[PDB]
Amino acid sequence: MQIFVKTLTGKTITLEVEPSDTIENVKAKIQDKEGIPPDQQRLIFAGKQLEDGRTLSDYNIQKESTLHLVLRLRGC
Amino acid sequence: AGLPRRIIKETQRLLAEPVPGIKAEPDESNARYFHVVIAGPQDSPFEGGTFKLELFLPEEYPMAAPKVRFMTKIYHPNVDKLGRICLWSPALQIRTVLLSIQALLSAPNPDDPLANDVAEQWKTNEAQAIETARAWTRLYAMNNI
Amino acid sequence: TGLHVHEKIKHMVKNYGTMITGIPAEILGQNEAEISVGYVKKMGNMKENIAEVVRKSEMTQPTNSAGKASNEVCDLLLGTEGASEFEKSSYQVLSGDGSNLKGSLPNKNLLVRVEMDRFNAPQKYQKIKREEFNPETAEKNKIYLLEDQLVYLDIFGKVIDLGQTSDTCHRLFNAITTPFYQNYILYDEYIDPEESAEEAAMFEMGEIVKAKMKNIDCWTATHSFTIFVPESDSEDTRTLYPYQAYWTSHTLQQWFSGDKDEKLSRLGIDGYIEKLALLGTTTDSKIRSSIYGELFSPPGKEHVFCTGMNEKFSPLRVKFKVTEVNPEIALQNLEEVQEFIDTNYPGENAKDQCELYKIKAQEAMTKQLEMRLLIE
Repeated sequence: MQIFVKTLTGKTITLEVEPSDTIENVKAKIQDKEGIPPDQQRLIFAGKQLEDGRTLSDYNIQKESTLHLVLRLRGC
Repeated sequence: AGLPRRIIKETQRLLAEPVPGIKAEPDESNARYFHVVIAGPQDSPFEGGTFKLELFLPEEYPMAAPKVRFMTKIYHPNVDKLGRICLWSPALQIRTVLLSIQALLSAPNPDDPLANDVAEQWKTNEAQAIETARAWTRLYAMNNI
Repeated sequence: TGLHVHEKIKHMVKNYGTMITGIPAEILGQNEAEISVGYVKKMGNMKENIAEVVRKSEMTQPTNSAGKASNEVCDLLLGTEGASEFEKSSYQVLSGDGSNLKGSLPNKNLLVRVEMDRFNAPQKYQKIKREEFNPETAEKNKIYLLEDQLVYLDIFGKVIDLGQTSDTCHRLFNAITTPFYQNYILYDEYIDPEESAEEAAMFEMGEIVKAKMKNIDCWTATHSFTIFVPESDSEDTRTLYPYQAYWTSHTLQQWFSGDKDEKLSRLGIDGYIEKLALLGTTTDSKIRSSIYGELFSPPGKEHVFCTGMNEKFSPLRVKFKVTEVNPEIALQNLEEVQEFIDTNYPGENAKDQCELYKIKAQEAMTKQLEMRLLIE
């Protein structure tokens, strides 16, 4: 299935994924297309942070969902 | 029912081989709690202070992280008004945590991701923040035995 | 000249931060509103709920992702088409003492891009019955001890058999009997194999996993940066300038502001490459941790960056690629960004221009959120 990963600068990245795919697998697909190390990526879906050890399925992410690739970490 | 092997043996090594510059010993009543004393590093704004921390080993330890809180009041970007600390691999251990807390005192300048009020003051008015940390050190971390 | 390239991008990043991408401030505000609409509290004073999220937003502070910083530098020094060509070419693994990168730096204006990987081998295990094992929902990057098989479930959720016999696995499974150690870590320094059958089985399983992991690809990219190596009139004063951001620590603006590019430049080319090569070949975490700190900490944190919980326990590997930089193209890209900023965000100094850009971004974010969550 296809999902869209959108950035703050207005970039949209289209990914071919399976619902079983891990968040880490999504970040490696982003690395393949944009050259960003998965360790220095944050993913957001409908207000919620996507944690690496989880799957797309853990967040009920279905076909043609839009994720946000956040590239400024903030926390505390 | 009682403590797991891991905590018994790690506590023994922690008492036999303490972290240099750090006092850490289990509570006499509940061996999952540790009373910690860290000296303010020389040349830091915390010089002269001694800082008491409580460290707690949750039932999930080491598969979950120890919980840690300053009991001494301290002006630091990574420490809030409750003494909670902002900073987990179950391959790590208590001494690893203590080393990281000590390093926080040696290099208090805030990392970029921090956004709390003390971190912002330390970032925008560093000389004033340092003077404030020294005042709190003298007020709360000294005459504190 | 190449040195002018370095001074200009440093000056502009220092002065302008995130504005270096030449994105209209209203685009950032609108995209941040899209990202953050779910952060706004649904009850109470919604206008006040919106204002809180906008205040807390940081859409006009620079990226601190090292990969985004590298993309920014590549696009500016190479142009969009040139950066796209650079990305198409392959990474080379840095050799043992860095000789292959040394022999790839002729005396021209050059841009290096580095991708560093860490070896993210499993540290956890658990027992499980075959009928219970669901790789989709099971904890990832982890060893599973079944009654008839030993497997590794990688970060992508693929099952990898570790080549043990059913007899071996049955014994190991039934030797680990304490409830606490059903789900635990490998390589725990506090077990004593000579004290119990369980501790011996845990150690034995750890030795099996360690040997199998030697031939399993556990590499995942952890850091990214670029090195500008300008043309030098004499090869004896040829210096290099590393550029980076770092996720948990700092932006490229702060890197430049603290002059760490210049500090690392004082090592010289051979001195820097030799430290980078040792980082990728050393098997000692105490050596690895120091060099990592020296090279990649923000200025002033070199001695604490990789201490305690951040000790560098895992093998690293350094990969690089090199391409030539046309200073006229680089300077033209930087000047067009400067023209964009001066046209759309005019001001007496850089600080005024940055504040104007920020106020405009906050207003765009506010208007979009209020439009979507209130009725005028």
